[PDB]
Amino acid sequence: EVQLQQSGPELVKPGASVKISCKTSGYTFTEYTIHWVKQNHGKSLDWIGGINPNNGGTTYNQEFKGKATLTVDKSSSTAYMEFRSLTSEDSAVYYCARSYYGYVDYWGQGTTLTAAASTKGPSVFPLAPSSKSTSGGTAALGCLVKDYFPEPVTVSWNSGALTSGVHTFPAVLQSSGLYSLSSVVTVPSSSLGTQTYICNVNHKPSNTKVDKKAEPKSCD
Amino acid sequence: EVQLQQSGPELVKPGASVKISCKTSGYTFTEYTIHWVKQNHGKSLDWIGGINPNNGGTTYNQEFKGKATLTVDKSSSTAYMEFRSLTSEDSAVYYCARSYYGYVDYWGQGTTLTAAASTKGPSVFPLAPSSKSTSGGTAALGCLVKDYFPEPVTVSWNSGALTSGVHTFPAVLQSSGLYSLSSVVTVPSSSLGTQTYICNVNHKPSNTKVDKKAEPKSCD
Amino acid sequence: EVQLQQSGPELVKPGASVKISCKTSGYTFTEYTIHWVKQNHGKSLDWIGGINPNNGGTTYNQEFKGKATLTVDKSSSTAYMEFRSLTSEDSAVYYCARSYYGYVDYWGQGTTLTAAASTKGPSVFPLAPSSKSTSGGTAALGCLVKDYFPEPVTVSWNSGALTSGVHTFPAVLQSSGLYSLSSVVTVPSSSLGTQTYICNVNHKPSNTKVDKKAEPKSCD
Amino acid sequence: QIVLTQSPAIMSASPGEKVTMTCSASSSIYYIHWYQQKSGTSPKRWIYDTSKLASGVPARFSGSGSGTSYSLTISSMEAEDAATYYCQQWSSNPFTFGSGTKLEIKRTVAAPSVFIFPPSDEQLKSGTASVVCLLNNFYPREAKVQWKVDNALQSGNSQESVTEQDSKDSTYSLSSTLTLSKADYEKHKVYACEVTHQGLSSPVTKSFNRGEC
Amino acid sequence: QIVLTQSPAIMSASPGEKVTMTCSASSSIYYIHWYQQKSGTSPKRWIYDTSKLASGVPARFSGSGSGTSYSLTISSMEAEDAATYYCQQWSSNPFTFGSGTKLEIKRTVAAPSVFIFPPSDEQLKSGTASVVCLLNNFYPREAKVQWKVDNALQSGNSQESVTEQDSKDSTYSLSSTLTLSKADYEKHKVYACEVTHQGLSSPVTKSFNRGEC
Amino acid sequence: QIVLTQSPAIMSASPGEKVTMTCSASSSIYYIHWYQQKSGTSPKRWIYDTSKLASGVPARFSGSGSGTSYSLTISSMEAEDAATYYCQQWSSNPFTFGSGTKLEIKRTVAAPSVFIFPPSDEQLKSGTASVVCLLNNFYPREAKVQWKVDNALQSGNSQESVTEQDSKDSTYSLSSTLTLSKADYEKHKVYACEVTHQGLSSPVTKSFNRGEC
Amino acid sequence: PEPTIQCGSEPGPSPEWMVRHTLTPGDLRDLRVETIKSNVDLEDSPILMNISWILRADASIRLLKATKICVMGKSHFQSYSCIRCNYTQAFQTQTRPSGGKWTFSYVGFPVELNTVYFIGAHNIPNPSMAVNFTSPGCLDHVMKYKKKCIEAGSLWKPNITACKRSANTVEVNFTTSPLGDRYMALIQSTAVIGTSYVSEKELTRTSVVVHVTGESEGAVVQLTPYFHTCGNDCIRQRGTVVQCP
Amino acid sequence: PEPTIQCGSEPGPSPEWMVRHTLTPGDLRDLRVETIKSNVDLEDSPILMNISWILRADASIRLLKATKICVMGKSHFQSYSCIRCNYTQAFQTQTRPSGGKWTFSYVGFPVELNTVYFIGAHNIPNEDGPSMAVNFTSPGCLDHVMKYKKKCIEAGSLWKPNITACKRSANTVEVNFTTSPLGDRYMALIQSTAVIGTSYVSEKELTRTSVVVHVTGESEGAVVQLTPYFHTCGNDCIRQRGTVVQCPQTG
Ligand SMILES: *[C@@H]1O[C@H](CO)[C@@H](O[C@@H]2O[C@H](CO)[C@@H](O[C@@H]3O[C@H](CO[C@H]4O[C@H](CO)[C@@H](O)[C@H](O)[C@@H]4O)[C@@H](O)[C@H](O[C@H]4O[C@H](CO)[C@@H](O)[C@H](O)[C@@H]4O)[C@@H]3O)[C@H](O)[C@H]2NC(C)=O)[C@H](O)[C@H]1NC(C)=O
Ligand SMILES: *[C@@H]1O[C@H](CO)[C@@H](O)[C@H](O)[C@H]1NC(C)=O
Ligand SMILES: *[C@@H]1O[C@H](CO)[C@@H](O)[C@H](O)[C@H]1NC(C)=O
Ligand SMILES: *[C@@H]1O[C@H](CO)[C@@H](O)[C@H](O)[C@H]1NC(C)=O
Ligand SMILES: *[C@@H]1O[C@H](CO)[C@@H](O)[C@H](O)[C@H]1NC(C)=O
Ligand SMILES: *[C@@H]1O[C@H](CO)[C@@H](O)[C@H](O)[C@H]1NC(C)=O
Ligand SMILES: *[C@@H]1O[C@H](CO)[C@@H](O)[C@H](O)[C@H]1NC(C)=O
Ligand SMILES: *[C@@H]1O[C@H](CO)[C@@H](O)[C@H](O)[C@H]1NC(C)=O
Ligand SMILES: *[C@@H]1O[C@H](CO)[C@@H](O)[C@H](O)[C@H]1NC(C)=O
Ligand SMILES: *[C@@H]1O[C@H](CO)[C@@H](O)[C@H](O)[C@H]1NC(C)=O
Repeated sequence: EVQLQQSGPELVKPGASVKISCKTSGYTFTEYTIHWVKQNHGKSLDWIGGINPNNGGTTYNQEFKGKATLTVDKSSSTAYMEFRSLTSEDSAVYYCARSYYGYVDYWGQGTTLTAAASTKGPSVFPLAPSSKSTSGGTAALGCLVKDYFPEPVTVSWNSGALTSGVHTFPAVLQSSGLYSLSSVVTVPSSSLGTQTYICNVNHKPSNTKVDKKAEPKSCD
Repeated sequence: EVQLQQSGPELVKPGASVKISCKTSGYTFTEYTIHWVKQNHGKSLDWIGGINPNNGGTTYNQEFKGKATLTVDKSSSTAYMEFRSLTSEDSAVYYCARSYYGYVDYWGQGTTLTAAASTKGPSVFPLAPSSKSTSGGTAALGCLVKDYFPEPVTVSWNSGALTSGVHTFPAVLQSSGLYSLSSVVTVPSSSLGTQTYICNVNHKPSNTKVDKKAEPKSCD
Repeated sequence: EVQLQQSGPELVKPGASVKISCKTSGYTFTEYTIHWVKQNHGKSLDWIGGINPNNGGTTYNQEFKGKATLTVDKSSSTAYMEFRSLTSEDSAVYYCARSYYGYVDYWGQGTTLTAAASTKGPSVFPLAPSSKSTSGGTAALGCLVKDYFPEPVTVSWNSGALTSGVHTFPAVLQSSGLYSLSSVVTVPSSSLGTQTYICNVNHKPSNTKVDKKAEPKSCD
Repeated sequence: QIVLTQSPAIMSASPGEKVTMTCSASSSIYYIHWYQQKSGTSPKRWIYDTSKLASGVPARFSGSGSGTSYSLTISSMEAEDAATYYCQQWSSNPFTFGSGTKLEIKRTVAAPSVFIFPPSDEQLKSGTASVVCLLNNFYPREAKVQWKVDNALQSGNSQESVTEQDSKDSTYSLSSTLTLSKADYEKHKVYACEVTHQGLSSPVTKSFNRGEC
Repeated sequence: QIVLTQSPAIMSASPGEKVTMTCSASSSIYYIHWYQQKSGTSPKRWIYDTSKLASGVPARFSGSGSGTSYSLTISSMEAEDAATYYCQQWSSNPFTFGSGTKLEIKRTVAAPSVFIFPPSDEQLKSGTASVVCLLNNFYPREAKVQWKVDNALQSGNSQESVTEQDSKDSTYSLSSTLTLSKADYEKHKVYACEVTHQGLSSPVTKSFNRGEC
Repeated sequence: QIVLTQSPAIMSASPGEKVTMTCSASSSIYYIHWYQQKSGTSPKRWIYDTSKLASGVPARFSGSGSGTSYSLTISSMEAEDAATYYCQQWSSNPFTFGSGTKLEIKRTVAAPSVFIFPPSDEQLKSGTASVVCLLNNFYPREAKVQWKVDNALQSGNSQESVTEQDSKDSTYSLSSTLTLSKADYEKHKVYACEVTHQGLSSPVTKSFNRGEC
Repeated sequence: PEPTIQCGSEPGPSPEWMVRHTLTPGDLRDLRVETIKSNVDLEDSPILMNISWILRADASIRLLKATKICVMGKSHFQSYSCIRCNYTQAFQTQTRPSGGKWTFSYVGFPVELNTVYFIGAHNIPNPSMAVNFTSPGCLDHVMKYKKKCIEAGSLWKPNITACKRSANTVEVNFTTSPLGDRYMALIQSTAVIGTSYVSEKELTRTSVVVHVTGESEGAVVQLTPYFHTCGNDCIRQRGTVVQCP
Repeated sequence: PEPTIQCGSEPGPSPEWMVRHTLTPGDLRDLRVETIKSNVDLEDSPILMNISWILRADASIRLLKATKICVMGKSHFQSYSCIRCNYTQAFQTQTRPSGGKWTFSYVGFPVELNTVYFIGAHNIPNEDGPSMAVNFTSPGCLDHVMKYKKKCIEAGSLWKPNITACKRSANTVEVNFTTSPLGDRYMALIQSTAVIGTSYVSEKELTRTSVVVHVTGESEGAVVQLTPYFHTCGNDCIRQRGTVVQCPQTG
């Protein structure tokens, strides 16, 4: 089966260069054009350009011509896109995709690029279960994961051993530019005094791992 | 694909000589004329001259003749432009470009040349958000970056995480001969006292890096 | 039911003027625009103009300005069109039509206007079946209708009883300025000795009707 | 001033195939309307306000479009659909029609049956000889007819006429008329009509010898 | 360049309901192609060459159109069809995508369960107070959340975050976070979250008293 | 020797409107070429050989002309089109450019939000006081800023800076910086920025009193 | 009358005019190619390209007078030829009145095995149209009837029965070909685990035992023939080892 | 087209108005050159330039009486080939009455293979650099018309070796090809980014031969270059190319 495998997320200082890769397999590399597509937080899809690996022919969306450069490497069956001077307007997910005619039939998994000087791991605060977060015998508790940059964070609970209702609130961009999210779980209220709940917060961009015990409020 | 890769920015003593380079790739170097183009702060484009890389033959704009010399090095597929005595009138961005017939179909990214007798890093002052602000409403804050030379400075906020609502104004030449600019951002007034705002100012010519936290002025 | 009934056909010398009428019934005359449309034989539809019966306001296709004049008479619920100085290019079907928005919902049945400087009835000659080479199954026979003006002729067979297998061809304008056509029928060859075949040619412009019996030529 | 360009000007479709025709306006209009016209009758409103069907119009028809580009689509061609379709706008004065799409029925190839007719004795009394060659019930419309007199190719003295598609079998018929003076007609013996058509492997020739009943 | 205008931008359909969405090109194209994207993953080829189904696509999906006008149809809405659909063309350079149709699954009204969380003491040490109000498992998304502090209506100091539709029951959950300096938080007593929603006969308020224990 | 004159030097166009810009050569040339430059990057070939579009250039663009007169046309203005366009010739040495047409996008009028910032204590310690007035996200670009110090109108001691049009909302922002010695600054109390703009019916004034937070 | 094409050979320009360095929009599918058997009555008929193109329905077709077609084959070496097809009459309608758009085809350019072919075409007056295809090899059902394929064993039906006989030994049965007498039998599981050699001048069903070093149950058996024209690159026959009842 | 041209042999130039500018302005393109066979009947026909030009549509065309054309070999060569084409009458209209432009052509200047030609033209009277200029490299022995010239044929322009080359081992390539009656000595070369192997072959028969090339690098997909050592071409005979493939090629 055909696969397009893209390189991992990157933080790149504004003004520096970056080259992301798209490793193809399962078909004859020289037979299909490779396209690159941008999707920022606005969720719209923007075509950047395409390259034919057989002869190097290229065409660009002019909003990216002079900004992105497309290349191929036949021996590894790999396509590349290089930004020469990454700016904050370039922070986005970038996809590669394969075409034969006018449509793309296989997509890469996407590469997140962040144009910033630094990363910042989260502070993790408890959302403590109480009578004010209980209904019909189920208590809600969670972790407030605030002031991190860039996305994403992942949260598991009790290292994956916990069965429970789960509500994951998507990150919200704060006016400082830092993100905040809540991860909430619903459990039997009668379990509070006996079971411990640890949210495992992971922030790969800053190589941060934090375990936070969330404990019941003593005021019911 | 064709690429013209130009050398980086240069600070040059007034009256001194400087040589910038243009690295071509993706085509037969000896087959295409290389042109050099100046763009001053008035943004008009001035052709300086062109060179036939096959034989080194040149033609100069006589409005520049004797000030600039064009050379190539065929072995590295590179074109060069040398100014014998850069003056303040010569500070500008310089492009190389490849021609086919009468038009240029590929441009280098430009090289800024600055004639500077000295460098001076900026002072960075806070532009403090006002206490007399509307309930909810929008507050503004910023950083004043004063008395530096030559251009440019770079300004980010919260290490690049804060881009929305940011206006970094064009530098203004003061009557002192030094530049100054402000970078401002508008935020919810309720974020004053809950969020941290730091402007990160960099002036590469003087190796100056300043981070400035901007807070509401202290009442007492 | 809504009906638009137009006045009858007119045969006219070139240079004369004519006024044709369009009698409407079944709706409030003044509430709907009346349009006029020209159609040359076998070609496209040309809008001439329209009239609002409420206020007598008109608008014309400028190729018809001066040539055509539109009027209504509310008391009779009738629309009129006056076409002046007819040329042979004005020979055509002319329709009135009703609109409320931008489309036409009811059409009149059409009025044929024919410009002729003279009329001339046709000669009708037999296309005698190849009884000399009978059998093989089907024989063809017909009538040649030559040298008439203006269009049209009507051709039936056996006073209208023979329709199957009949092909009456479009008229052709000869270089003499006169028209000619053939009408043919295919029949079993063994019917040449048992059946009677008469073509009935009618040329209304000249009040000429010609009946011609088409017989196998003497073979023995 | 808006002009409407219709494409294709003429086309054929087999029963059951999908049919599309386009109407392009020189600038933007609020609606497009379509009329169907069959030979010898008034146009009828077919699709109006771009996509609405007049009452009774089969639902295999649909209209769509906006701005300057509109189309009429038949999901599955039927023989009753053969007709000329005109688009029309009245978003600006003057009210204008498109030049029309004539839609014909595609059918299997059928070779013509060829017949040749000598001039009648009645006509020869007048000084002129019309020789008629008939190609009957063939498909497709394209056909070549060449006249030969004593095996000499003729040119410039013949005219052709073609019927519309037959309502029952969807074929065409063609007449070619060679006109000569009686003087030239009585000078030669063999009059031949040579017919070329996709349904014939080799051209068919039909001839007569003058005065050989 | 060629702009593909997709309508509607957002819509919801009940299970079993028929769904149509349109793609309108600013100029004519030879084909339209459609991609499906669900939250957090790559778009997937869905309909290509205007009417052909990608591998894996159930035939309740169909595509139609020509010229500038195209549509995608779902004969019977399934919950797994909730996604964003993008049309796409490459008949002229540049290759462009449409602006997208976000399709959500409609269900019966469900009232939220409202929960409130006071600031942690750990956070107050750092100087800020985030007060979190939770709306759990409700439909439709529309809801009013108003904060009141010592019966004083707040504005401009809170942010909302809404979940994706639940995979099992298609409801939403919503968080509203009121953020204040440690100073302003420790200055007041009663923090209230007031929820207005179609599934509630009267607006619900959940509160806590600062400084209870 | 040939020079190129471009008109207009600066223009703003409503979205959807037809745009033309002209290039006049001092004597006849064989071709003209056009480059687009957006702020902060290299010019890109846009139209070359007078009427050919580079790959990727929208077909809303066209070029024409001959002899000494040429023009570049946009059939319908889009926000992405705002940029500076230079024409260029190399029919004679030296290779020359025109001075460019700066094309901006028109949007609805929007009044600025005005903010005034006192000098920091860190700056005063050095002996100089900068007072900054900010006009945020307004349209059109024209605006008047008047400084008043204890109601005395200032002149000659202020500088303005204006951003380029925002790519997303097409507005401008402007800073006016009033600079004083520490000596003169500490003599007065009321520092005011008064703004006149088409989107404000009456002038707006923002003030602070020296040394009051 | 309707226009047809009269095609002939042309010198044509250098094959650099075929190097598209900008990509043409992928939904421009006006040029198609497929292979056809030239003579259907023959077993080995020459294989030709049937190159079809569609004429766009706009203003410019009325000015069209010829279409140029050049083909480049890349396999073991390049080949490069061109034809010019002149249209016999001028175009009266922008589409054909008895069809849809204007479509024409030229049959020619004999097809070789295992070759990638680049085809470009351009209208006169003015690559605008382009299509490639890689021709199959001797395993394709049409190309297998070529003399080169048959003589390499494309139609050999050895009817291999390969069977686990005793302790790690396998008996392989197959029917020889008159094209040669030398054969190699091979068994491969995770690695090549056995090989044997039989020479047989007779067209017969021969038998050979191959000694295997690992588990010989469900591995592939591979038969290599050594025919004259294909040397060491004749078409091999594969099977699977099974138990013997 | 009323005005015509009568062209003649005036020198009257200087190989300096052709190099007035080191760089000629790139948009002087009203002047085209294409090679044409002097004789159709012949394969080794002489090749001439067909130099054609269009005249500007402007009022100065009324002042035009002659066009001068000079062709320069540029190979440390000088000009000395100029022609002057006199127009027989004055130009009354700025274009033909049913003609895109006023167009003229002159055929002359015998062409050598693989030669760079600078052609400049100047109108009389009238600036004083070339009014029109074009660079032109004549085709070589690979061109479809020039390949039948005697110097090309004798260098192997029509040799069809039908190279088949197969990657045999990790370090060997087997190269098969058909020899030519033009010679007995050949060199086979394998090249990727650099030359990775060479073998020389001596074969006097017209046969399909085979040779092993030992390679030092990756050979899959590399170019095979066959150099024949035919007479008259010494070491400059036409090279034939192919590409290395994985053999066996079937399943
Ligand atoms: C290269 O590829 C092209 C197509 O790209 C082939 O051209 C086709 O050729 C086949 C026959 O070889 C044609 O099939 C015939 O269609 C006739 C109908 O013609 C109309 O309809 C088709 C669409 O189906 C249109 O393409 C066409 O232009 C017309 O609009 C049938 O009537 C045919 O049968 C007739 O011929 C046989 C004898 O040949 C008679 O016995 C029958 O009774 C009848 O008279 C047949 O079905 C097809 O129309 C062609 N298409 C096009 C687009 O041209 C070439 O054949 C192919 N080259 C080679 C060498 O194979
Ligand atoms: C053949 O054409 C297809 C479709 O344009 C393209 O994807 C492919 O790369 C081409 N193949 C080669 C070998 O150039
Ligand atoms: C096509 O026309 C060209 C130019 O008139 C001519 O050279 C060529 O021989 C013609 N080819 C055919 C096949 O008629
Ligand atoms: C295959 O081999 C078996 C056993 O040797 C034999 O019985 C059978 O007839 C053969 N079939 C074919 C098609 O060769
Ligand atoms: C294979 O050949 C041997 C020897 O003739 C025979 O005993 C055996 O039955 C054969 N098996 C098959 C499957 O043909
Ligand atoms: C090369 O020739 C030899 C001798 O005829 C032959 O054994 C070998 O198979 C040939 N190789 C190819 C690739 O044809
Ligand atoms: C052209 O005119 C020039 C000057 O009048 C003259 O020297 C030359 O001989 C003429 N040539 C021809 C061919 O008439
Ligand atoms: C011909 O070559 C010269 C020398 O390099 C160059 O200046 C000139 O522009 C070239 N001509 C064209 C039309 O580009
Ligand atoms: C030289 O080329 C021109 C331009 O195509 C052509 O019109 C002219 O006939 C040619 N001269 C010949 C063929 O003698
Ligand atoms: C080249 O030689 C190979 C192997 O002998 C053969 O299959 C092929 O048909 C030949 N090709 C040509 C063009 O002679």
